[PDB]
Amino acid sequence: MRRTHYAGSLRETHVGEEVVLEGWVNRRRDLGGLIFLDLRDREGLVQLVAHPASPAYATAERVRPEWVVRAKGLVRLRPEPNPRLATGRVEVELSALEVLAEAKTPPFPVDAGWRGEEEKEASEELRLKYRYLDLRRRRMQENLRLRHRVIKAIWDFLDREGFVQVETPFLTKSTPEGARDFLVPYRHEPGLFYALPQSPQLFKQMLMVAGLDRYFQIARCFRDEDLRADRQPDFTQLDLEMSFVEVEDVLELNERLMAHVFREALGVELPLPFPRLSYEEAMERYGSDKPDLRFGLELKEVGPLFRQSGFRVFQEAESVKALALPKALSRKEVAELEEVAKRHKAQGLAWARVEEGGFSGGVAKFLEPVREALLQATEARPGDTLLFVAGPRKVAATALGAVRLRAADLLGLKREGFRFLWVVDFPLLEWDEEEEAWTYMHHPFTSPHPEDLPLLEKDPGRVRALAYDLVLNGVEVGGGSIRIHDPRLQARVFRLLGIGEEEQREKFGFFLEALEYGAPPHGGIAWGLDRLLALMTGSPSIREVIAFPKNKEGKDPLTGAPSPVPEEQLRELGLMVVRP
Amino acid sequence: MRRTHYAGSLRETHVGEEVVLEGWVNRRRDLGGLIFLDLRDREGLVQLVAHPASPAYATAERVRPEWVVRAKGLVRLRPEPNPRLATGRVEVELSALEVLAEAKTPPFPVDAGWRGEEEKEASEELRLKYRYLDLRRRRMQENLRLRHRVIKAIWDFLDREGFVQVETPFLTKSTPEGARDFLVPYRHEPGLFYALPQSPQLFKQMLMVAGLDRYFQIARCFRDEDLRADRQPDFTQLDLEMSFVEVEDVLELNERLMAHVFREALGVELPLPFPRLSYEEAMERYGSDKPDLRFGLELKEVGPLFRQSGFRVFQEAESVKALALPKALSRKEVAELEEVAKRHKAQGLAWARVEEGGFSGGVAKFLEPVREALLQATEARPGDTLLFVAGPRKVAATALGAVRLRAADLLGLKREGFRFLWVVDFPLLEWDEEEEAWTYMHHPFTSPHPEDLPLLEKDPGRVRALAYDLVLNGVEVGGGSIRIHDPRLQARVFRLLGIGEEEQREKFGFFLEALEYGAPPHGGIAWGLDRLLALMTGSPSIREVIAFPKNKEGKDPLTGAPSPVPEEQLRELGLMVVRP
Repeated sequence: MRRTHYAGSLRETHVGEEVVLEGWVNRRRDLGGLIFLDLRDREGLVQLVAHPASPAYATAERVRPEWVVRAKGLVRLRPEPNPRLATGRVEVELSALEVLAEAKTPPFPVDAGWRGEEEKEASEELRLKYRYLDLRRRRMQENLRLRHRVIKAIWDFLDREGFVQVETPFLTKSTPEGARDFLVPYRHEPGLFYALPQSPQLFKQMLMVAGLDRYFQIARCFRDEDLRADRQPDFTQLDLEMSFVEVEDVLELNERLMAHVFREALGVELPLPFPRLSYEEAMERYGSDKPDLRFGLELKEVGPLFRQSGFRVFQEAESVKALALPKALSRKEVAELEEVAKRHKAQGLAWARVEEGGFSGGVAKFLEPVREALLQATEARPGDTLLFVAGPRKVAATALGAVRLRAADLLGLKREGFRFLWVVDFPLLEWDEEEEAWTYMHHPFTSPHPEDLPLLEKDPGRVRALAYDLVLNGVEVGGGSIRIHDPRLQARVFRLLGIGEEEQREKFGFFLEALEYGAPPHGGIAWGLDRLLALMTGSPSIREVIAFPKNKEGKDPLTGAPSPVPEEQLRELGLMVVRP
Repeated sequence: MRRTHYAGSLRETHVGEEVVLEGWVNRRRDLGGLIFLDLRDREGLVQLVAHPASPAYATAERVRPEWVVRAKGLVRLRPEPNPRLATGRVEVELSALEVLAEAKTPPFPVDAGWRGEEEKEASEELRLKYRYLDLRRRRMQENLRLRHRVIKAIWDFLDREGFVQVETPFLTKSTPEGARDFLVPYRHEPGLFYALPQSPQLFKQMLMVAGLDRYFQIARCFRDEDLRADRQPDFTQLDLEMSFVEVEDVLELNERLMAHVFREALGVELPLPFPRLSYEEAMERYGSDKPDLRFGLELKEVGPLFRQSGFRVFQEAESVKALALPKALSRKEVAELEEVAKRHKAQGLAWARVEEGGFSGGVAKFLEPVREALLQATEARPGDTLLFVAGPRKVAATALGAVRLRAADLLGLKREGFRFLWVVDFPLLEWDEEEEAWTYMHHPFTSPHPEDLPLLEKDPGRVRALAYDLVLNGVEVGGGSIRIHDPRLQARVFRLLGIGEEEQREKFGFFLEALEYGAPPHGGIAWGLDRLLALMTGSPSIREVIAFPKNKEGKDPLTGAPSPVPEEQLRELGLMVVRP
């Protein structure tokens, strides 16, 4: 019974051996008094040959796709090799064939991928309703095995660096603010509920208070958000925390971990260290806090070059950002880019073509008086097209930032490879507008920069935080920060945020007390593992790297779960349905 | 700033080096113009010495227990070595000392364990309320680090054997029967709920149907049970499933996995293979389906020796089980054992002492007529005490089985080491009594023994299942079985269990359809990881091997979760509180 080899493992070196294989029939071909069966298992395909003189011929004649069988035979060299199958040089002459399970016709084909051919994927609702058949496809199994390899690589590296894996609670306390929590009724007392964790944040910080120098966990997180932007009700994160560290210790450890993961999983060598850009530098050069560095097209400030002369729009604005495109755009291409600029509420997009010794179209006449100085600042050459956005420094950068991205598509620029970078020095507080007090941009426990400590009172506007974001190809894959370990500083901060000393004792009471027993300096980070895997695989959605995901409504077509429960089961919990 | 070494890592080989250490003050001793501070971190303790001539003396004079500090000094040999501390041969002459965080007085001491001293534990409610301080104790950290090592060992071994780790859903469908499910309200539609998983059972079987030859996962399971028998609302299991296997392939793989874990984690060598006992053999020899093999005291059937003579009680009973204790019991010891026997509803405990050439006390007079035959069957010698339990074969065995265990305590027998064993050949159906149809003893998907297939109709009484339990020192740590992969056989089984073809389509509908697309033979097992860890560590409860557990009422003293939620938050979910 026991198989001798995986079907897709057979090679020219097995010629002459007697083998026993078990798997699925990928395809059957009757070539006239000769039946060929392509047997499949996780490692690949192998051609089986049944001749009329073989005792297995009768059974080979009744087999259909997806039937599970056990085959016995002699491995022999193929009269003609198939250059695209790892087992292409051999075939198995059958001596026996037995059916272990029959199968009805699948709603969609799963055989093409295994031949190296392109597949026609069925609608996603069908794939999800029959996920166990979708998971038989080569590409899906490659994604799941890659996810295994990545997590194993993470364990090998962190175990080697002294990190202790700690499992955190799933039934915790609900919090009045943040994101909406998923709740769990406490049977023994109506009105009491557990909440599923949005993140292990407080627990990993308490593990640092406990003296576990360094921790990690592949943690499942749950957030009941009105998400349609390709997000799942629950997702996976690599969670990590360390003690007695400064920002640089965290970044260096993560760069080395990430290079290890890519080397082991994809066999790709990443250059270290990763570039590091401050929030301000990223906004000015790329118009975004999550820059895509796979192409250039850097933004240039040219506002100074315009106030000595005089072109209305270009001077009432404190900033004039320019972008030099290596192509002569058409009127339709310009109009499309202008739409993008306006979406990010910018009054308009100005343009001009760069010809030999002069400009053409758009605002060309206003550029001639500064031609020389402009060509240097922008480094534009004949044939290029200049685009401008004038207005508030933040609006101009953000708007042109969006144009730069859309421009990469129209021009069909080559965006390949993996470009990682750290964005650091973010501000501590967010846009609280003009009525009253500020709010946090990261999380209440994020440490403000030490040298900026004093400014915390007189000008909390430009006080930076010790926070960092990890971005890959224009996408945020992770983020973290150095935490506040001083109970008094935490308060001083809570003074600014305007959170009452009665509200703190309600939403963070147990944690604030922990800080009074000697908390060491500490900090960490969390990676969106599903998102990282989707980018590593070039998948269009994180649903391609999760075995059994939910659809866009948060429902599960396979199990039909969000389902009704017996009225008495709810009554047992002391609950009744109403409206919402 | 950065430390040069972990405090507890210093050795005689570091003498002469300048070091920077960071940690907690475990204890301070003022020896008169000389202050000694024991600095602690995850690796252990180091003695720091501050002299009046040192710039660090002033600070050393104000430090208290649990304060976090950074110390700089020169390592030097100790004038007197401390033989019980890994760093006992050295000490650090301080040149500098800085306070990073002060700490108030802890509710209970955490310093003794680090010195090797016996530790005085506080009430469990206090330990849980201040779990981050409890976790500073040496024994708690040893437990957590051991848990890390065991899980890493499992990943190494299974990855090497070709298993693919797959993460399963946490939000699934609720099922009308089994154990009570924890529910999660579906916001977008009142009356709809997700259920937390009781086990990944159906998902790992669908992963076999998908063609992933072998899978594993360290899975979190949730069961809303009225548990007080040292059980948590959620627990962890090592979950594993394999394709194209027979019972023996699963047992062998698990024995090698377990031997690997014990060797890597504890440095203990387990003898393979593990003994295998059938359910019947285990019940007859030890009176239990989870036998403790750390000692003998095997049960003996002696009922046959009594029907030719005639002692009332000993004949109306189909069974008379005997146990020979290597000690002359007192009347109090006998009375205590009789209580245990009655607990497991047995009418009573008969006894007699074995003297030289005869019996004494109890039912001695009725034993004399069979003395020779009895002494052979029981192998009893002078000085031993014979115990008997007469009645239904099942009651006698179970009752005396309990007596054997309690007897091990009274006699103070030595029960040390780790004795693993497999209990196999369990029956397929349970005690459905005399009114109607049977019920399952394992799970609906457990495969009945093949050779017993026919008896499934005419005498389903003695049809065995392909199920197996893994036992360690009298405790069940795991269990699994070969699954049914034939949709027709599954039905045939459902015929016996009496489950309607409409109820199946409601509780297993999606899964029954999966079996029709070609399911391969498969089977697996699940280990109660928390229970295994508690046994490996000699812990009295699984709460000692879980970082943040719940108390006996399923509540969390640390966070105070089960908590009430705003009336409007519930209304948002379309729910209102009632009673229970």
